[PDB]
Amino acid sequence: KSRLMGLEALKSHIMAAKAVANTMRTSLGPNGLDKMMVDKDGDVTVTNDGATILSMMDVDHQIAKLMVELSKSQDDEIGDGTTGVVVLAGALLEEAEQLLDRGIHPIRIADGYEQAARVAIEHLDKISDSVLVDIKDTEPLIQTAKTTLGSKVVNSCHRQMAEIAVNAVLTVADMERRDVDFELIKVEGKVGGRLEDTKLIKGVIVDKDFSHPQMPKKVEDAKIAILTCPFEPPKPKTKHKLDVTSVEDYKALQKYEKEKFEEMIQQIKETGANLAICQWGFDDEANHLLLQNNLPAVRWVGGPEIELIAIATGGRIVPRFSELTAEKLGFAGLVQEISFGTTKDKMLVIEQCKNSRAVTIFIRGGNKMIIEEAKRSLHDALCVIRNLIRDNRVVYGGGAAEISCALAVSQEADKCPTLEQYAMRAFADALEVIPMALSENSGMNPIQTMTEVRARQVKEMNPALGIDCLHKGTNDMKQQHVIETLIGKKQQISLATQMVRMILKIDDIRKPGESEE
Amino acid sequence: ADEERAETARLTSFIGAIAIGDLVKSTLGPKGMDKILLSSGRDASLMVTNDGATILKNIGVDNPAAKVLVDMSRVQDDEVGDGTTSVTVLAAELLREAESLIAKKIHPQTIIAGWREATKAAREALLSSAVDHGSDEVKFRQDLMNIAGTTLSSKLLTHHKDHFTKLAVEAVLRLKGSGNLEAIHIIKKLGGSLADSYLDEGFLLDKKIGVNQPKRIENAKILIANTGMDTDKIKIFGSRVRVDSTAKVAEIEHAEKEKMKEKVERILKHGINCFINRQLIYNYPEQLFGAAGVMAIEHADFAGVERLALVTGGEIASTFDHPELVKLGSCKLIEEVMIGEDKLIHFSGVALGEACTIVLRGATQQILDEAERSLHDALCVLAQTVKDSRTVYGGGCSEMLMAHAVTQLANRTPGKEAVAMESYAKALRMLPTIIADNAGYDSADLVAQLRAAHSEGNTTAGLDMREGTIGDMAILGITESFQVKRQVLLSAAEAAEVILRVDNIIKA
Amino acid sequence: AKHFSGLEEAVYRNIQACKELAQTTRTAYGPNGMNKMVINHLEKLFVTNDAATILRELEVQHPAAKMIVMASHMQEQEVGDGTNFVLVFAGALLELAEELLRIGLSVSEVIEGYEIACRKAHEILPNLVCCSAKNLRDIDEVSSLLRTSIMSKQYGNEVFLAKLIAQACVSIFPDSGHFNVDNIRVCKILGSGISSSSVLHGMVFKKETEGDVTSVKDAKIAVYSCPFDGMITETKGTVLIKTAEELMNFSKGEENLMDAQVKAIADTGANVVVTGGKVADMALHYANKYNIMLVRLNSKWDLRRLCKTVGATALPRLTPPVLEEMGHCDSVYLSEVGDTQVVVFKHEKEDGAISTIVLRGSTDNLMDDIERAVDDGVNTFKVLTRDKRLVPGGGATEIELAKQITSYGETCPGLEQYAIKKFAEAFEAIPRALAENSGVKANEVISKLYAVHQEGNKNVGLDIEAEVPAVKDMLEAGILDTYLGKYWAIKLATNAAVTVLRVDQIIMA
Amino acid sequence: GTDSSQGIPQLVSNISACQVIAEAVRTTLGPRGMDKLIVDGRGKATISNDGATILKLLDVVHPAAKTLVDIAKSQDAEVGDGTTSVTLLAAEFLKQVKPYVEEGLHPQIIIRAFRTATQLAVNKIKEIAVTVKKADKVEQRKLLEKCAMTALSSKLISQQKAFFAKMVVDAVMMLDDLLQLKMIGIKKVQGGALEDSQLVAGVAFKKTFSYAGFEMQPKKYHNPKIALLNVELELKAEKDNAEIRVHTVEDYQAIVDAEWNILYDKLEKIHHSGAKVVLSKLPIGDVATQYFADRDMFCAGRVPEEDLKRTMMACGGSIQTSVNALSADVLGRCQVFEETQIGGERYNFFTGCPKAKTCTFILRGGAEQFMEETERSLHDAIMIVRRAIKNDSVVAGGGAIEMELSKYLRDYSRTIPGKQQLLIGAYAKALEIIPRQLCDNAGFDATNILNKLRARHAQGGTWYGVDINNEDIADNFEAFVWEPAMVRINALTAASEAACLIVSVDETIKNPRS
Repeated sequence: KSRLMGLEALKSHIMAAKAVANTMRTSLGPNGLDKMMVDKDGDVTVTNDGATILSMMDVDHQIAKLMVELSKSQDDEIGDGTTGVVVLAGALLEEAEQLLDRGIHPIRIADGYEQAARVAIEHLDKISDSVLVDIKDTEPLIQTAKTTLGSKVVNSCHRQMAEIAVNAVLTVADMERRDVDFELIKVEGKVGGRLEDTKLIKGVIVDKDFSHPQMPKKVEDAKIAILTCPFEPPKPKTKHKLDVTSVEDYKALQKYEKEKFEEMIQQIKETGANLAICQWGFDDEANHLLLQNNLPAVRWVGGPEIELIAIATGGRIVPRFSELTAEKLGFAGLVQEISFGTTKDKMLVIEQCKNSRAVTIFIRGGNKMIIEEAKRSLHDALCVIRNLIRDNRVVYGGGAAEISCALAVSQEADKCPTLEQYAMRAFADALEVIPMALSENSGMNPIQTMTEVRARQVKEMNPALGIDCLHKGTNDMKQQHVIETLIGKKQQISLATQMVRMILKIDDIRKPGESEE
Repeated sequence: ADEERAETARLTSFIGAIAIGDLVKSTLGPKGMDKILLSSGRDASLMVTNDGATILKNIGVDNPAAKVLVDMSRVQDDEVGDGTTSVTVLAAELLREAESLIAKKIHPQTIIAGWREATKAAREALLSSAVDHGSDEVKFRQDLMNIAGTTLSSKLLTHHKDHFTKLAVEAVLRLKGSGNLEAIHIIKKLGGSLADSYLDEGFLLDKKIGVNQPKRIENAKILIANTGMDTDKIKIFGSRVRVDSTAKVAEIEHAEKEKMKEKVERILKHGINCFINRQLIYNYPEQLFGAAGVMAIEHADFAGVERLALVTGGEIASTFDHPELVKLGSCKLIEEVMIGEDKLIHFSGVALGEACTIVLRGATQQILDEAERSLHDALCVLAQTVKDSRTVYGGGCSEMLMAHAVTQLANRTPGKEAVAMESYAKALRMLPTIIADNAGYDSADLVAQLRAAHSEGNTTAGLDMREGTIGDMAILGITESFQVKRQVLLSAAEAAEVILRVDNIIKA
Repeated sequence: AKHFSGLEEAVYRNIQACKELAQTTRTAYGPNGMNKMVINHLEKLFVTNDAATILRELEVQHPAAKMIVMASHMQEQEVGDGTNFVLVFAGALLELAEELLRIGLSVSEVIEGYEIACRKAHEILPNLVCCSAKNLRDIDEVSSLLRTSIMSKQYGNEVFLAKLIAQACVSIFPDSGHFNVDNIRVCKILGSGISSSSVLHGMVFKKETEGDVTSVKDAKIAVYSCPFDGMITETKGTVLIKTAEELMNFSKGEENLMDAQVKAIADTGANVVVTGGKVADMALHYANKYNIMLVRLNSKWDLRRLCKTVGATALPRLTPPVLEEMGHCDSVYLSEVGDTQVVVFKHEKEDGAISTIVLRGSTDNLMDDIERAVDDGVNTFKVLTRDKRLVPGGGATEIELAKQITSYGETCPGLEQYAIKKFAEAFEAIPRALAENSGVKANEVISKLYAVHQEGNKNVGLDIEAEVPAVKDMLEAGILDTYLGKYWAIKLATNAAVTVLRVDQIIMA
Repeated sequence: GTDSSQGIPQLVSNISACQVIAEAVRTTLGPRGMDKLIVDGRGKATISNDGATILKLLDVVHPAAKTLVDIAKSQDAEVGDGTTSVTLLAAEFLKQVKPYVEEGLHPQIIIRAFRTATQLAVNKIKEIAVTVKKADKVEQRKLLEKCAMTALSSKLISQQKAFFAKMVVDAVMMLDDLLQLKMIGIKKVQGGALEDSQLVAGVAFKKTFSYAGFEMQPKKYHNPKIALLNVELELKAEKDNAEIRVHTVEDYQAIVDAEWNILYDKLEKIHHSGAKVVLSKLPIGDVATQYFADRDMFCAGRVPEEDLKRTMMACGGSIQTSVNALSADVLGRCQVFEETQIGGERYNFFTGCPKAKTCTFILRGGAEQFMEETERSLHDAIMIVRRAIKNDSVVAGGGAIEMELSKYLRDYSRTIPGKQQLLIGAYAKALEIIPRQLCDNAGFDATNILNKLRARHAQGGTWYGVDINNEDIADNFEAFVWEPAMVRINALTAASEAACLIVSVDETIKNPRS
């Protein structure tokens, strides 16, 4: 194989770094123009989302490696911020060429990017120190879910989504805990609904319902019998499923399998519950018996969901039918089979007003692209919202923060006479590329457009108002309500600024060429 | 992954719908030209296609941008009807419009609202010359009739047009508040009739009577059966395998002939002379069922008695085991109607009721296929003509009016995007242009004059590009429900601005 | 090709083939040698000094040189220093004919020149024996010759491998008035130092010592290449994990299936088992029960070395072994051979003839370079026992012979006049080799070695003294070869030369 | 056949090839010293601050290239540090000797001057050898905190050093009875109070798996009985798969339940065997983990095996290959089993352990790209902090000694030579390449600095040497930049050897041919 060093590597790193910053820059923000992306499979994905673009790209290099990696630490915690962290890393790398071309060693600038990465996140700190409680922040949660639902263009009237993300974060992730819960938030949805068909389910919706509507739709508080046990074909994991191969076998199994389920569905109710959640469902034969034995219960519960309805409800674990006991049961504040407004989306909810250990946002949509349109949008909302419901620290987005940063950055950059005097100043120059590439997408000349904000910063020297991010012509950060959590913007940088510098410290690469990923 | 940057992406955005649009813009518009599908990737074939999808889907759509419209234009056709050829050309028009504005170095975003807002005010100007024709039922008749004949047009239909413009409106004038595809029962076969079709009293069914069965059934009370017998009747004992060797292989066929006989026990219990079921029986079975003396009709159609039960006032049900799980159907006759050489067992309980059977007799399926869609398309445009009885002047006259207004608008309306609105307005008059030379006529004057001419208020007077002449859109009958035209405006305007805003395409 | 025409085999091939084989020696001969890395079909770096060692792994196409490599192996077994000398000597001998080829002297003519002169030279070699020394016992005195013979063949510790192989060669024997092929074998073992190497007379199995220790005094072995998984005549057992229940029966059966083995081992008799193959889990635990020593999982190296030293022979099967298949050693014991704890036998008069010098270092090539040395310490000591004659260290005898064979050319006159002059020249590439490893011209060496004009001691070897070429007395330096060494190294280098010097074009269909 | 080449064309190719690959190693070492991410094959990418690892990983096809691996790999085993320098050095002679072989003049002796001055090299540095332990403080451990602070700031953390420097000394004093690089081993925690290392002499565990019993299975023991399990259990346990039937007549609900209880048993085989904390390296079934939660015997599924090995070393346990506990020795014990989320995910802390021999830091990094070089800084200290213990005798770091060592030999380049002042100067030239490699790979001119240093050495001095932050003139001793004296000696011999070794070989034989 081969070892490429210095300028070779220098042209190995920024090269693969430069192009993917470009696909996202015309994808950048709400005006970022979406990208249809098609697999070898005949697939089609219209993506302005970098992480989705990165999920769409298997493209090959340590950069393309780190890129698919870098955004998705921003996309879960903070959500929105996925796009800027990469494109700006390229812009930083875009600079380091000319800046090493000035004869400043890549590690001579390297600290200067991070050194001046301080002022930006430090300047972000200055923007809005506000932190609001759930019931107060819920408007800023949806006011940010104005923006953080905005980029996917599923936002207004989706204040449903915006509000269901308010409680979904609060329900499981506390405000004081500030340990991220996207794991105990259950992201859920189904095709055939509608974007405006939207709900936050507090407990667990199990997809299948009671074996009949001829038995009540409603199981009361708790009494959920947690069951791994066949009332339909078991398909056990220890042996293999086979069915009856003989004529006398359909005779006896029909007669045998009925009276046991008669006994067992009674034995469930003997052990007791108004709901038996079975990993292995009721058959249609066992359905009429759940009717005949006069018990409500769920037929099908997921193999994992038998843990879910156990944990997510806090319901005390009943492993199986043989472990059935009265004191151990799955729990509910109530149990319903809920039509969501489109009977196509129909679930049996085990709902938690007692303890929700998995809170379920249930989105709906005409199809899957539309619910995912909502969900990743709801995600980034739910993300920033959770960030904000932890600490409501916000910042006016669209770069007017960075336009205010870059000036203060490059100034405070010059203060250290060390060669990063200049190098940190060039760092600030990169802070201006995202609203730039946004102003491109906005239909505006970013050059003049930023200088409007520059002038506005010359006016303000912090973002309050700003330029367009959505394309309107009312140029505001505050009144347009272009606002991001103050956290993730700093996290964008922290993710954006070092990877460059980290790639700066690693130019020594054994490769025949870039494509090794 | 293959990264497609904007240079070819916008270009590929343009080529996809244009390269198919040119094919359908022949078919679409008035008729000076069509698509003759010359078919070989799959075969040796020669085909004549006015259908967009038959042009679209048969040919390779593999362009990711062509994927959009071939997917999106079909739905528009699958929704309101005749949207394949429409959403394709009209966005392909915009692709040309974008291309210049692209080549003019203009933000696609700047082009978005420029078209997208222009889409509205055109749909608004579309709503202007949209003229409600619901006045009387005779108006609503001839509205639907003009509209039914509107979608059927620019397509090859032999005897279809004049009969369904009766039927489609007949299906409308019975349901009153919608049209009936739930009622019209399309029955296709080889009758030797060219396109010739008719409203079928009751519903005919295709079987040869023979063996011992007398062919005609009189005073027939049908016993509705949702479950018949295939060959062996299915129940507890219904299956056996005795085969230990090659003799039994020939001897197992003989064992199941017994199972045909026990089927008689079930039907002889019900007692009704006429037993009509879903599942067919064969001629050697006909020996056992016909010698039983009761008349057991095989393959009696669900939608057929669904016709009856609606019109006869009775109940067609599901899950038939014993006679009363479905309310007994009442027909006047179970008869054999002989059409040419055909022998068709024909159930007549009612005539031309609010559920009709429609017998489509043709020697070719493709025409019967494209006849169904244009019928499937018209009734939808007729069912929305039940809702919106505005029939907006078609044949490009709508394009003109919208092109004139939006141009007038772009003049004042933006300070910049007057680029795209007129560009939008330009794409409007496009569809008119391609077909006038197809009559030999000069579109330029037309789109210049007759637009401004009828956008100065001749709006009824409009484009006959079959004759290449200026004629009245209402009197020529060239016009259609305000929805479908706006509906074919909705997707195509949306279809273009998607790949327009697409500046990169990943390819795995 | 190995097939040729066009006089290459005569006036080209030989002089090409020689310096290829040679010009290791030129940097590999003298008071030291500069190692030369060899890679095999197995990829690894093998440093070489002895001529026959670098040529052993070198695979030659040369129809010419295939004669000469054997002569080195001949020379090697014989003496062991001078195999280097042999290649570089014939390096001078043959090429001088090219002049006589340009001068036009025929084939046998100049060959008769070197021949009657190497007859003349072999006559003078006993005359040029300078003093002598030996002890059938003493390490130190014998070490010096064994030092100086491996000098060419070792750049490493000269005195330390001098003392070991002197010890080894001597003290494996009751006399060492007799000396044989393997009187010394080696367990190459790393750790500690390379000068931690120790002479332990006996058969070392650097392999595991297993089974319960039963005998110490009884080292008698029934030697087996037969693995003991239960391999024995009636049932040949293996280790089969195929099913669990069959493994349960193995542990049961193996205890007994191993029973009749170490039985039949100690039946025909031994308390120490050499197993060249595996020994199973319950097989060894039964040897723990049977009270016999199983030295297990041995190499073919530790298998053969024993099979060589005890005269016994490994059994691939298990039949009762005969005494031809069962050797006895002085004592079996656990002791560290250069600080390595395994089973090290004792061999003197039971079966014997194995000293173990543990070859050591941080790698195997250090054990291969000290392998270079002691092999000659083995060989030269036999010569030393065969003749205790000492002759000026390589190159200090040459300057003698050259003067003698010079005027012998003018006793010759007739075409061998010059060929003997050339044979007088055939001597002197050896100090040139020595000085060329030192990098300095022998042209200064030659004149100084001719300065006094006797040549009984004076030479320029491999030193930092030679860095400016400086007469030293290899005689007095302790560098004294053996007469046979000085006789053999001239003989075959003259023998293999003249026979390859009459070769003609290859005939091939 | 067999291919071979003797003479200079081999030796030139020898010296050329040895210069080629050791190049890649040159640029790598330092705080600003470049890190080498090497991609072997395809999905395999490896970063190293040490060459010996990548020397093994990089392709060495030559006797010249292969001999570079082990020599720094020797230094890799010696101090655990200094690979790249030894790789940098052994081939440094080759370009320095390059004129000497390109003048054609190499008496095979010329190798000996390498060892010769290497003597004086391994002398002076052990002559200037100075104990840090005995003199510094009394405890000697706040020196270790000085060595911590310096060797925590040697890679990333100048700010986090002092907080970790007590913790480093904590583990170093704890870990030094038997020292093993993993037995201080840091367990990452992210989302708590960041930039904080928390040392536990017991061991925190990454992986524990429970659901339905996630938080309702007991997570606390004031002594765990720990079955260290490589075992795998599933939805249900052993049943006969061959000639078995479900759905038969009477066996439909019997065999499913029979599968259940045997699983309960094999799951209980752990429980009643005296296992409180069940650490199972392999999957546990969904309802099987529920049974762990049902039996109140804590389950950790898919435990890191090192956590099982950190267990046996801290907890006095050992890995059990079977569900039923083999003994109480293989049963792990602690006097605390606590499961505490730092950042919000479950960790198994084995603390209060009977042996407690494996120390565990609980470390919180600031961000993604930032966090690791901290954790590397932690392990860097404990190495050379303990190495400040290991060898008491210590020399100023940052190439401080090699500076005058250039003079000292270029003194002998003046002093002795009949000739070899070339050799002596070529040798002395190899000394300061590293601080030149260091300061310049940062981007600050070392030559100026190095010359000024030696200019400052000229008046008088030894320990004058580069502090590497702004990589400039300083006294590394005074700057508290240290590696022990022998560490240089450790590099002095090995690298100066490989020069001797490859050059005495002008002839390389390869038997496979090619």
